[PDB]
Amino acid sequence: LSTMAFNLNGFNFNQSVVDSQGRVLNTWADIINRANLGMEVMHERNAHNFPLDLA
Amino acid sequence: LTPVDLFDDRSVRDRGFDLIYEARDLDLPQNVREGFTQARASLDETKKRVKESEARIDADLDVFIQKSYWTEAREQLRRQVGTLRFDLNTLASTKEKEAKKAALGLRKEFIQAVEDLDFALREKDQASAAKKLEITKAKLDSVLAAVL
Amino acid sequence: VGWLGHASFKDQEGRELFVRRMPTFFETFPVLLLDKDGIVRADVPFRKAESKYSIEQVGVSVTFYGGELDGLTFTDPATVKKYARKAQLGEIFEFDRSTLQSDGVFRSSPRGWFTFGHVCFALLFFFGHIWHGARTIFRDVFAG
Amino acid sequence: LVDERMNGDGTGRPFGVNDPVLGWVLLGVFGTMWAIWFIGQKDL
Amino acid sequence: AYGDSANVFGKVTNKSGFVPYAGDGFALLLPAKWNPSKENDFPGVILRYEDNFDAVNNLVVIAQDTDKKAIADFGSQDKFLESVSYLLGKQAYSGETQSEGGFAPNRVSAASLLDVSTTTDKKGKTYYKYELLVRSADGDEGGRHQLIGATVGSDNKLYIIKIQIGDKRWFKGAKKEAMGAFDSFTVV
Amino acid sequence: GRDQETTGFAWWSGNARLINLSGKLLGAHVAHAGLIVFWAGAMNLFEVSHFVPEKPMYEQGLILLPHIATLGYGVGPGGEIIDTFPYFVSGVLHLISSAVLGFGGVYHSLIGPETLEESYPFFGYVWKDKNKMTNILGYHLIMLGLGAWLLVWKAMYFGGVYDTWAPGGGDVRVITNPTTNAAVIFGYLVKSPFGGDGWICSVDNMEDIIGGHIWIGTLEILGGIWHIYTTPWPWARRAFVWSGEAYLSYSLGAIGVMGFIACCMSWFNNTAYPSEFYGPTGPEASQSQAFTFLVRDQRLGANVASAQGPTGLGKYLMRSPTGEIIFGGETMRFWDFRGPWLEPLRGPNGLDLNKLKNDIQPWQERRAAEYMTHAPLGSLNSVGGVATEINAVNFVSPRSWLACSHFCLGFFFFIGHLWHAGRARAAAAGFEKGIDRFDEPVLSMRPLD
Amino acid sequence: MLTLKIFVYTVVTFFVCLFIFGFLSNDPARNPGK
Amino acid sequence: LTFDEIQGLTYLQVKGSGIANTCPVLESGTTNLKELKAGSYKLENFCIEPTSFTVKEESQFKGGETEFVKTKLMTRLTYTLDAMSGSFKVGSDGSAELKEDDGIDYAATTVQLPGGERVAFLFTIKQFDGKGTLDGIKGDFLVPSYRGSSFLDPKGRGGSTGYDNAVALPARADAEELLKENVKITKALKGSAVFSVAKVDPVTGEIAGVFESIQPSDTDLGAKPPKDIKVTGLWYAQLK
Amino acid sequence: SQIFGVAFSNKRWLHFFMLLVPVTGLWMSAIGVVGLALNLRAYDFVSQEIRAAEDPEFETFYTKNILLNEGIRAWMAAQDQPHERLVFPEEVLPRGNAL
Ligand code: CLA
Ligand code: CLA
Ligand SMILES: CC(C)=CCC/C(C)=C/CC/C(C)=C/CC/C(C)=C/CC/C(C)=C/CC/C(C)=C/CC/C(C)=C/CC/C(C)=C/CC/C(C)=C/CC1=CC(=O)C(C)=C(C)C1=O
Ligand SMILES: CCCCCCCCCCCCCCCC(=O)OC[C@H](COP(=O)(O)OC[C@@H](O)CO)OC(=O)CCCCCCCCCCCCCCC
Ligand SMILES: CC1=C(/C=C/C(C)=C/C=C/C(C)=C/C=C/C=C(C)/C=C/C=C(C)/C=C/C2=C(C)CCCC2(C)C)C(C)(C)CCC1
Ligand SMILES: CC1=C(/C=C/C(C)=C/C=C/C(C)=C/C=C/C=C(C)/C=C/C=C(C)/C=C/C2=C(C)CCCC2(C)C)C(C)(C)CCC1
Ligand SMILES: [Cl-]
Ligand SMILES: [Cl-]
Repeated sequence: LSTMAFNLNGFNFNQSVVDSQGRVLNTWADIINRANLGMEVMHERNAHNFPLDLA
Repeated sequence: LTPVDLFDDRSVRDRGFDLIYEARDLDLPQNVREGFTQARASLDETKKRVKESEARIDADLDVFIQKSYWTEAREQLRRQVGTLRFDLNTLASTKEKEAKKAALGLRKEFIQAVEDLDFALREKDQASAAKKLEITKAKLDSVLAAVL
Repeated sequence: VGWLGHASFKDQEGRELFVRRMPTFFETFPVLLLDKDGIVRADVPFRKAESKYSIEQVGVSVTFYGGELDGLTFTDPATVKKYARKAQLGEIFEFDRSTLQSDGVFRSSPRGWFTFGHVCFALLFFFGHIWHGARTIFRDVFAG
Repeated sequence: LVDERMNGDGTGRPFGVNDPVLGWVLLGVFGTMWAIWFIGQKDL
Repeated sequence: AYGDSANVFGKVTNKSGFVPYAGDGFALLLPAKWNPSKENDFPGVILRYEDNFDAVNNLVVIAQDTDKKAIADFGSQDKFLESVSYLLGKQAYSGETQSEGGFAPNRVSAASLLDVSTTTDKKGKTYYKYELLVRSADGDEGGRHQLIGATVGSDNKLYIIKIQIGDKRWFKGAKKEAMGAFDSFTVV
Repeated sequence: GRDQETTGFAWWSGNARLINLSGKLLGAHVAHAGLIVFWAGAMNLFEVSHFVPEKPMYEQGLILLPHIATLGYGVGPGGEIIDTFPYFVSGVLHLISSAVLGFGGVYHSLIGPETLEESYPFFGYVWKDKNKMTNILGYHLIMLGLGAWLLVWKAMYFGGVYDTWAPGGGDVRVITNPTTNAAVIFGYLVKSPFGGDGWICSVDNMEDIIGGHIWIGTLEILGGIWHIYTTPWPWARRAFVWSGEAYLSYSLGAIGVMGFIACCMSWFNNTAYPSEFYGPTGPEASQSQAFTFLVRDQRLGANVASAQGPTGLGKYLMRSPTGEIIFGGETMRFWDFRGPWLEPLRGPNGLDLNKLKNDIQPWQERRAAEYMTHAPLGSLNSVGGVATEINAVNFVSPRSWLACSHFCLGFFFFIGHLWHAGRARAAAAGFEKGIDRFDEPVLSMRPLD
Repeated sequence: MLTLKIFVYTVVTFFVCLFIFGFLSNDPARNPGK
Repeated sequence: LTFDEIQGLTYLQVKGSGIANTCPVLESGTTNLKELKAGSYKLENFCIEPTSFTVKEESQFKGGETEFVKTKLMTRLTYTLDAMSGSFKVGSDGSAELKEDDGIDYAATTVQLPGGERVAFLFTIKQFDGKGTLDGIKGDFLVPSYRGSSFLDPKGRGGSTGYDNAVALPARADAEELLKENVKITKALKGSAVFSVAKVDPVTGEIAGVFESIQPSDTDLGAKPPKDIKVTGLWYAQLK
Repeated sequence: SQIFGVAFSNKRWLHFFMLLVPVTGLWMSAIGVVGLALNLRAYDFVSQEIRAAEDPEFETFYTKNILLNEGIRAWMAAQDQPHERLVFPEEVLPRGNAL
């Protein structure tokens, strides 16, 4: 938790599996990412004036 | 139901609107992203910027020192004058052997003067800042004579 | 109280639009109107800064056949969106939530309650079988 | 202004002493305690 | 059960990052990661692709039968842009408001043209091209880049390609994909 | 070697069998130093080999080179890396030096005598011999003081450290007027650790840094002479445990705190850790983003001054609780951030919209844009990105690595302090092994309830 | 509200002093036996 | 602290002091205003520091007249309009026009009135067009919605971006709750402000005086009725 | 007894408690999962839901968590549930300011 407090997030394997031509083969990790996006776009509905949540 | 209004802002790109995007293009070399390569390539543009810094150091700054506006004076240094050191270096690089060496020497003597004046502003010493600024002006003029 | 009647949602083009019904797994489901082909042609956009399927721009009108609103046509964006939200919950019926002062939230049927209670009892009784059965098998050790 | 505040937040004041009393009380309390500890058990 | 040996110690199939696509009288190199989309946002949509994650990054190829045999026949590029403004979208919000910074009264969305061009293919047909950044009061994605290019095919049909990229992704590499596909777009 | 039957310590506690072996203990410590120097040299040469001049050091995941760069080596105006050979010299020097230390440790661990007191009395030492212990501390205290003065010398002589706040652009500057005012030098020590004060992490001027090292350097050397010519006083002897494990516990606790302070320094400080080499700080990245959009929108035609946001607290600019004008948005938390690229636009009262409206220099923009993209946010597999991001960028802020690593190191060493300190106190009492089984104190205590 | 600050500052100092001077009170000798 | 005195202090010296939330004082100059040359002048460095925030409120009695009541600010400072540029002119007579153009013309402020009631209001003089004499330059100013259309409520319902319906209660998603749902009215209101020039410094071209303005309070996007907020304070500007 | 105020005095009871706590907890959670199977869940408190709807300003961490759940469902249903074949136009998806 302390390391993640310094922005050291956990393993990120989003779009890690790619086919021959380059099409992205989604995985369980990608599905977890889909949920993470939902929580992110909702948290602090009016507390973000810029896209990146660097804070 | 209203159509989204459209505005012709093509002029923004002319006024360095892509500076941020270029600086954020990791594909570009770091020097290109920082604009270092561009400036080193544009000698006339660099020389112009140098003269702009000279004006700020000469026909300016003294005002704040007179009214003890230290914050503004110290911010007067750096800002546009921020690239002065890089600019003087590339102009001196244009010189060769002794010419370049002598020019670099003048650049160093001037850089030292600007730091002395800045420390005077830090100690908020108007008398020291005044005299120090005059010394800095002479130093810059000498470096300008060589680099230009 | 009664049935308002079938709600027919049609775009300005005249294409019949079908309101996607709310899946049971979803407590709240976004309102979407799709053509027979299955292509979303209209919806209530969460962001209206530059919508491309807004009920207004699509110009969707709801006409009720049969029921209380039989022959009633609605073009008011608000009115159409209101019926669209009901349509996604299935047939639109009139409800008196005053006599019982309903809270506006759905409840489970006796069917669901019976299943929940008996499944719970069953799972617990499993522990009962293991406990009493273990005592019978290890009566000598449990003896005391 | 509309109200009155210490205006000490964000200022790096030693031990948050924005008034001489604060500084004096801290040293006084410690001195009394030291005297008690030394008198009860001599240090050296 | 084709006995294809695994590509152990083999060579990558495609690393270009773009997969060549061919349509009805139009051809372009779609971004490899982008997946097919099934949403007809506008009338005459022929090809519709979207990024694997952010749907804001999408590409639409609209083909409309037009009597004019030249994109110039439509008029000045500015005039044509006005006629194709529908792509930018429409503000459904109608509430009167003046608490939106950087936006005119009662306006919650603003599109800014930042570039216009008329490229020509080897065949010779010209291509009315426009680059615009649409901003919203919510400021989602820090703005949506809009690359719009149009031309009339030999089939006397107007072909329009509109690529949208969220500013966030735009300055994070997505621009390279968008530019590649936009330049790849060719109408016969 | 040694066996548990003769020491009572198992293999998992073998190094504890060297507590009374001064000679062997020397070899162990000397050898460990060889390992430290080895990594310093090996990793440095590895970084130099894996370094590329087309990218900033932070993008190349380099941690050692930034340190040498800050010392003002192979760097130029704007932090641009002129040459890397100086870095190569450092790696070579450390690597060869590690060999010498390694040989000494091996010798003092094999051929060298297990004890020294019997032969070399000066080196010979016995825990509890406070006089000797204090003398040993003195010698090392003087060494550290000399090291700090070496840095001070490099600052005012033999070139200068890189100054990110240098006038007319950031570059190496020879400190000529180091702060010696005690109030300023010790002010940081009494500063609150909370926001704004930032305790000693607030140091933003190299003059104070060099001046502070001047103070610590002298005090340490003087303290060493004091401990060399003084013995612990009665109060100290009656309030401290005199044993090797106790002495180690004291060092473990101290070094643990130092680790936590270093983590915060790397995460907040931008002066001692130039953002040019170490990358932008968390607050710096946030402020950079606000500046990037503020500039872009203003050019498009937006009045950032009167731009009310959705909450009505200002979309681009607002007022700090104190009153200073600050960037709007969630970055309000980082309103106390100070960077060489934003200071020029600031004034007595927060930011100066005048500078923001006109006088904004291109570099002030380019730098902010680069920092915004290279924010400290990252993943363990080094997939650069705020979060919920695709695997496209391969970058993790070096600041994040140092902050996370040293924090964890500090935590463990603090736990080590608790373990060694408690065991040392119990050992002195005599109940470290356990209860007597015949003199159980509880059995003699009141029956309580 | 300075009175509140003065009070808190004194209260804190007092307790902190008890802790420091208390451990200075030959705490190591508090061992049950030796 | 005069303007020059503030300029002398560094940002760090000012940081934490709170002086940044205070308008400069025209200690120099003359109380007389006649010296003020007649003409148009840039109203640069125009600052408005609210001395007090009073809210009109009916008297204790149920029919008690609604008088302004004293209140306690809950938002640490952050309420002083500053860095505002505009156009100010003066005729040979008392004729004086004060027109605000841009700058930090707005400042959200949440104050608690007696009885533990927090009344939030956006202190602002946006689009002020005062046209009275040198003193009492009466004028009207815009009062934009405290919250923007994008602003989402706890339920998520909002103007440009929002559910618009009570998604929580599906059966009651659309009903009398209309006042709170699908309303989110962000229409701007108007307020009256009066400015008076106490002193004029002709040599330094600086003017300072008192300001008085009564503006509506937050309407919660139409959810609640607005409340009159009488804000009185001092104003400083440099005519250059 | 002095540090925590209470302490076990029977080794048997201590170990019996060590095995009872974990087993009891797992069985409790199992009953909860049984309810979720039938969708009988404690999703939200109607009392606060009604208050939040009638009083827009009223807000609690409970209401905030409700909004998060709304995003998770809308921003994963398309893929997590491919059988539903749900194509949500980006405009219909719930997104907060910026982000
Ligand atoms: C920094 C790591 C480190 C260091 C410096 C030491 C050092 C030492 N340990 Mg030790 N130990 C360690 C880690 C370490 N240990 C760990 C992790 C464990 C747990 C497994 C142990 C468990 C342990 C036990 C149980 C014992 C020691 C003992 C000793 C001492 C003598 C070793 C011995 O008797 O035979 C020496 C060992 C060898 C000769 C085998 C090879 C070792 C050589 C010296 C290493 C050289 C490698 C390097 C490449 C050589 C460079 C040459 C140069 C020209 C380049 C010695 C001072 C012994 C002791 O003195 O107890 C009182 C003892 O009994 N250790
Ligand atoms: C310079 C610091 C230092 C020193 C000199 C010592 C010295 C000693 N410790 Mg110790 N310790 C320390 C720090 C230190 N410790 C810290 C920070 C912690 C907290 C984690 C501990 C926790 C600890 C425990 C719990 C114990 C000791 C014990 C001992 C004694 C037995 C030595 C031994 O185990 O034999 C040989 C050496 C080993 C067996 C070590 C094996 C190698 C380890 C286990 C592998 C770890 C690799 C690690 C994951 C790499 C990453 C490290 C870092 C980046 C996180 C010995 C005198 C033992 C004792 O009885 O005390 C008297 C014991 O029980 N220590
Ligand atoms: C204004 C106010 C008051 C505000 C507060 C509001 C607030 C925070 C409200 C929350 C209230 C609250 C507590 C809510 C939690 C509700 C909840 C989750 C209930 C669960 C109930 C339940 C039956 C759960 C099933 C699982 C279960 C059985 C768990 C039991 C957990 C449990 C009690 C474990 C032990 C906890 C504990 C502290 C143990 C101490 C043991 C002990 C005394 C050690 C001493 C000891 C140890 C030895 O080894 C030896 C040898 C000896 C000799 C010895 O003695
Ligand atoms: C600094 C001190 C910190 C204080 C924390 C509070 C202490 C809690 C003590 C209450 C124990 C209650 C049982 C008494 C009955 C009792 O004395 O127990 C009896 C038992 C003693 O063992 P015996 O030998 O009596 O065993 C015989 C048994 O089989 C029954 O006869 O002690 C324990 O079980 C210790 C475990 C207590 C677990 C502590 C509870 C932890 C949380 C409690 C709930 C928290 C709610 C918070 C809400 C705000
Ligand atoms: C005692 C003991 C131990 C161990 C210890 C140790 C740790 C030792 C070490 C020691 C050491 C510490 C060693 C090291 C060595 C090193 C060296 C000897 C180096 C060399 C170098 C060289 C030879 C060169 C190189 C180069 C250069 C620099 C330049 C470039 C190139 C190159 C890289 C090639 C143990 C644990 C087992 C336990 C038991 C006992
Ligand atoms: C370089 C520099 C500087 C300076 C710094 C310094 C000056 C530092 C020091 C610091 C310090 C100053 C340290 C010390 C520490 C010590 C301590 C903190 C103490 C402790 C104590 C103890 C640990 C004890 C305890 C106890 C008691 C009393 C009771 C009984 C028991 C016992 C004894 C245990 C500056 C700032 C400019 C910044 C830049 C750089
Ligand atoms: Cl939230
Ligand atoms: Cl933000």
